Amino acid sequence: GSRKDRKRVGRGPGGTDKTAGRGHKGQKSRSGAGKGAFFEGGRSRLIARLPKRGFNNVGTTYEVVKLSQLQDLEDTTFDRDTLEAYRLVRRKNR
Amino acid sequence: FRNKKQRKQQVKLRKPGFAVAKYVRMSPRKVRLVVDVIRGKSVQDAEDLLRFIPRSASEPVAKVLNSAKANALHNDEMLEDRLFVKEAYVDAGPTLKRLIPRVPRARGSANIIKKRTSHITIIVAEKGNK
Amino acid sequence: PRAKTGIVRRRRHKKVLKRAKGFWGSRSKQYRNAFQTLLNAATYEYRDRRNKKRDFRRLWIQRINAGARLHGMNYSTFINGLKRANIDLNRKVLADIAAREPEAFKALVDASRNARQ
Amino acid sequence: IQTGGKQYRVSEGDVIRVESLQGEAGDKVELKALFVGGEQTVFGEDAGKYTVQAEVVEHGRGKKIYIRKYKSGVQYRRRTGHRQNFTAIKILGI
Amino acid sequence: AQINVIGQNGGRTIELPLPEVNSGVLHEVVTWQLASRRRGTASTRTRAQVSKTGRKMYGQKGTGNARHGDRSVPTFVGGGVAFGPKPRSYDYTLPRQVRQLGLAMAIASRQEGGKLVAVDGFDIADAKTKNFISWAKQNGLDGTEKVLLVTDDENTRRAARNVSWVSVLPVAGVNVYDILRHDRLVIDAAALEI
RNA sequence: GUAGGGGAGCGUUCAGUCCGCGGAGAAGCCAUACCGGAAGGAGUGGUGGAGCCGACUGAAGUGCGGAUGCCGGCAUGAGU
RNA sequence: AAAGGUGAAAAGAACCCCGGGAGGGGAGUGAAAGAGAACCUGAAACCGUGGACUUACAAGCAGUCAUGGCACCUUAUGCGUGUUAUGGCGUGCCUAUUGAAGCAUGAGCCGGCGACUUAGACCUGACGUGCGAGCUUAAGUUGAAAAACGGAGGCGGAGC
Ligand SMILES: [Mg+2]
Ligand SMILES: [Mg+2]
Ligand SMILES: [Mg+2]
Ligand SMILES: [Mg+2]
Ligand SMILES: [Mg+2]
Ligand SMILES: [Mg+2]
Repeated sequence: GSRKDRKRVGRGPGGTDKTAGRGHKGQKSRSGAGKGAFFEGGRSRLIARLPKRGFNNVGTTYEVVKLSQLQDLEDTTFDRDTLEAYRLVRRKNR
Repeated sequence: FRNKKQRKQQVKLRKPGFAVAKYVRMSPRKVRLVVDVIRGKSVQDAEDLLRFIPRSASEPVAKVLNSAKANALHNDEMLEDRLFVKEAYVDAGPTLKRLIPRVPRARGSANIIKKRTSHITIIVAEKGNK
Repeated sequence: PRAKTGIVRRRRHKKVLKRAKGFWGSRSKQYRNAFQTLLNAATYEYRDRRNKKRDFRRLWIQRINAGARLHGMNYSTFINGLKRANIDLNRKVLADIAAREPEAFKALVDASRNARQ
Repeated sequence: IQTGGKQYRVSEGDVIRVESLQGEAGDKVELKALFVGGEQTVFGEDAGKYTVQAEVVEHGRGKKIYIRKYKSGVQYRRRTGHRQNFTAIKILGI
Repeated sequence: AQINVIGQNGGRTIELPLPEVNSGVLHEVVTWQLASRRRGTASTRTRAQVSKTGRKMYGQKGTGNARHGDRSVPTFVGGGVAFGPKPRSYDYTLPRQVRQLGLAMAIASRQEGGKLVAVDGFDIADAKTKNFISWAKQNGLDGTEKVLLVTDDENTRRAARNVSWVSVLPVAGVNVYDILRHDRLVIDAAALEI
């Protein structure tokens, strides 16, 4: 019966209402209220001034199959490329 | 008694000595001044002071003082030699409005009030103590 | 869905208003002024509540030393001699004892005299 | 009465802050302070020679008071209710 | 281990969910369901933009005692609303295992009390609605309870029409709400059963 | 104890479920000396003339004294 | 631009009375006229009328405390409610501030409107549920008092 149906005990908390609070006038006091410009990255603070170039490629990437998986358990099912689908090595793309 | 529904149909609820002039274009504050001397006196006397009192407001108060005595005598079967003003009073009313003026802040300060009635009334009754 | 402020503000304000009685003029009539009066009213209420005990302290003393001075002691002397007898933790409200009961306070004065010299 | 009785009250039901042990007239006794009775008034330490008795009448809860606090400009307004419990002792004793 | 109306026995199949009858999961599920059915339609001209007003007003200085830009702002009367309802969705994907676990746990939540399975829905004889009242009465259903009938056989369910006794959820269209909401579940057709 | 963080909660609308109430009178409105740790909630009385509490869960256009804030009504100056 | 409401039904008030009228008072209809056409409720500001206790040597943020006087007894003869006389104490609220009773800001008064949201297969944390070395689907398809199907893809799974 849905009447008797209860909550998850701690799934939902109520939200945050800033109307009232009586001594809530939120955020800061001055200075950087009202803005949509906050933005935690940016130009010259230790991001630029940082001396890297390197060279970007990121080519062929192989799927890692551990020996530790293959030996020990299962059957030695004679893998090939076939069984890998069902052996929980299924990813592909590479 | 019974219940309220029944109390409503068991009694018609009359108004002895009561009559009221609604919506007279006049100022309540003003009419008050006339009406004050009338109050609590011999209804005849009341008609006389009302005869000789120089405010124009006095006139529709006079027209009413009678109409209430009128009701008092005919409707309530009262006795006019025992008659007197028990009470009278002035309650304001629906301050008069025309179509215009309508404009923000342009030559805009003026009256166009033409204040409300005061409503008059005067309940009349019989002397008691004599 | 939309929930207007209807029937809420009004009950609230009437609750506020109702505390106001002998409140003079707009204090008892207009809301904001009333509620506002009830802030300073808060201050005086609580603070002078803690105070009233200081006030009665004062009164009783003011009486006891009076009876004392009447009989030849004073509060300093009378309470000194009283305490000087481990006898009287009498202390509290002893005033009325001095006010209503003459011979009793005469006996307490004489006794407190013994406990001095 | 600092807390707990003293002195002289002839045959009077009165009030006192909570009496510990509950009872409907579970008997409560008190050693003395002063007495004007018998028309002979003798002070303390002769009142250890006397004890009044009292029967407990009822366990009550006093008249409600509100606790309101305010400090200006800082916000800070406070509202809390309070009732300070009691018991009523009927006085007849030696 | 539950008994059919006409013919054999079964229901010794289907171990019922563990732990037994968890109401939390039930809650998550139904809430998910009513949120699924929830149809967002919102009339708000929230934006100062959406209601109609020409936008330049009187003057920024020297008029005295106001300072307004437009007649369409939220702090005016008649303007837009600050943060009003728009046509959202709130339809999401509940993890499937919890759907399964849900209605399973529902059927199970009927194991602490009355539930019913059936075969032979031929006892209706067309529909006539009366023969359904007969079937119910002789099956113990006086319609003093609320009943969710789940069956195929269009004729058999078409027999039951009322909001009083029963409600009809065909061809295993089973809905955790729809069962948990009704008083008795009558599972009838043993198809999605067993 | 100020900005700020944390915890418990009160109230209003809609929604599902449960219990229900109403022409021998619903909501709202008005008075009140009771209850509750507070937001608050009851009792009886008076108006009213159709509807509406309570419990459980869910969703918010959800709580005003201020913004020379918005609309409306009504005061002051003054019988000037 | 503002904009709405008699009554179930016009049965919408003959007739009488004061009056040029407006307006009211009877009568009658009606459950109700405590619905009468300035026609649902009818709050608050604001204007009056009557009553109670009060006030014409008193310096005042309008209160708070304490005692007395007078009046009232439907949560209600006291644990009181209303008013008041005297005593004691007592620098509006808000913002803005090193600092506000401030001769600093705001605001005539009451009502109603009125401000920390919403969106994305975004990111990162707390708690909660389901499965768990695995976990999920997206578009869509099919049913649609109902939800199922859909492995394209995403995340773990190896680092440098
Ligand atoms: Mg600020
Ligand atoms: Mg700053
Ligand atoms: Mg503020
Ligand atoms: Mg002048
Ligand atoms: Mg002049
Ligand atoms: Mg009306």
